[PDB]
Amino acid sequence: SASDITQHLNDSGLGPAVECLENLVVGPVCPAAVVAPAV
Amino acid sequence: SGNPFQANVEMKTFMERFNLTHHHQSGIYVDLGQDKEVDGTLYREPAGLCPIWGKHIELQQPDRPPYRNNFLEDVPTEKEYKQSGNPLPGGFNLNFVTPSGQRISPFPMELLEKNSNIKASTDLGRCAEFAFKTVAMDKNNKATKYRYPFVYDSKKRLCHILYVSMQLMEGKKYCSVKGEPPDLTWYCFKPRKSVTENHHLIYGSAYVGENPDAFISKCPNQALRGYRFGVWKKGRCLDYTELTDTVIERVESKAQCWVKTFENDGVASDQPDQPHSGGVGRNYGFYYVDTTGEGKCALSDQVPDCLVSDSAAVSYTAAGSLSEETPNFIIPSNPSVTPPTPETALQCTADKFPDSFGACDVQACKRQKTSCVGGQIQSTSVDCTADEQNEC
Ligand SMILES: *[C@@H]1O[C@H](CO)[C@@H](O)[C@H](O)[C@H]1NC(C)=O
Ligand SMILES: *[C@H]1O[C@H](CO)[C@H](O)[C@H](O)[C@H]1NC(C)=O
Repeated sequence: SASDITQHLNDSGLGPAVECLENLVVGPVCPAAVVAPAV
Repeated sequence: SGNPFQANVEMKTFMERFNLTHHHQSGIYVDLGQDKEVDGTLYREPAGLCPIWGKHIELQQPDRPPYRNNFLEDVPTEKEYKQSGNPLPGGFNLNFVTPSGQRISPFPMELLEKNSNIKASTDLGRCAEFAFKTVAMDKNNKATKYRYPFVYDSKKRLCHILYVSMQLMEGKKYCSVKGEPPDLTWYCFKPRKSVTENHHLIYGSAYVGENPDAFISKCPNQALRGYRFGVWKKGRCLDYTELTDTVIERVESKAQCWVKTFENDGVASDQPDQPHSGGVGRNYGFYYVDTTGEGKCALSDQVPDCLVSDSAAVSYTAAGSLSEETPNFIIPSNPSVTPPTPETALQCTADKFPDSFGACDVQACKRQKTSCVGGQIQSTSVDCTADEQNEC
């Protein structure tokens, strides 16, 4: 009933918790402050 | 057979742009066509190859500060979330920055249109390419193949990368509407197209940026004026209103029909179970005026392979814009690589293009009439010969 909600979130496209993105134009980018983990 | 809209290569090429199953190949209302592994876990990923004109995510946050109900707002920090309380504030926009503090999103088009790493011929293509050239890093700081969707704001000329790839969330079990119930983290939200608002926003997966010039010729970016989508059967073009599975709805305006082609319940959607529509769905439609003068919207999942001429009609797809006109932010500067316009593709001259009649379709007692009017191909259905009417 809480795992189901999680599964629903994953099924709805909830993404991975990542610290860094790599962009070819501007290089690596990171959040300056901790992002809300639920996002 | 003898479908004039398949008569030659150019014509086929023109008509093929309307096959969203072939070119887009993913959900449209909700696009989650691919699966990618990050840190040992599988995640769903938007994968559609065509940009979706006018698509935005409507949010249902409370109508009080600090909530803005705008999915292009930055994703919230934990601090902001703690400060607001439930539900999550902010939006879907990626808020990451370079070590020097430069935003990756939103990103101005001026910085893309003269850059080395960007080879797309149009602004939208440049935004898409910018998105395609952005990937998630894993725990070991290795590049994955997980990419984020984008929104191009063509009025502000700003390219947005969305950190949130979700597109629909509903049900009191999962999310709140205007803060009710207050125990839930997530606000509810859904994809929308509006009769008046946000026509300038173009939603896409990163993968329209994989070949950033393709969409110009392979996607149905604009509405088609003066024609009804149709399917070629028994020697003539049947517009959707002649097909039994077609959904016909009343509308006050053509914009409502355009919205309906995207928002009706049969549109290609990957929303849950992890369905892959592959672009199949009730994606096609047109506005038309009935015999009494009232506006109607015909909706179908049949990929169009012919057209019926009707000057007051307008044909839409879930992917395309409301407007019939091609905007400059998808026109390449080099004239030699622009695709044929609908006027060009459907052109004819009366002295080289003969009026023709097809054989009688006895089941409907109608036959194809194909001709040239105003330098454009007219395709209609008319009565069979008096002789033929006996067989009906
Ligand atoms: C549309 O594309 C799909 C996938 O390529 C194909 O199976 C289908 O026959 C096409 N429909 C047309 C061209 O009407
Ligand atoms: C495409 O449009 C350009 C102008 O933007 C030129 O008119 C060119 O001749 C067109 N080519 C096609 C294929 O119609």
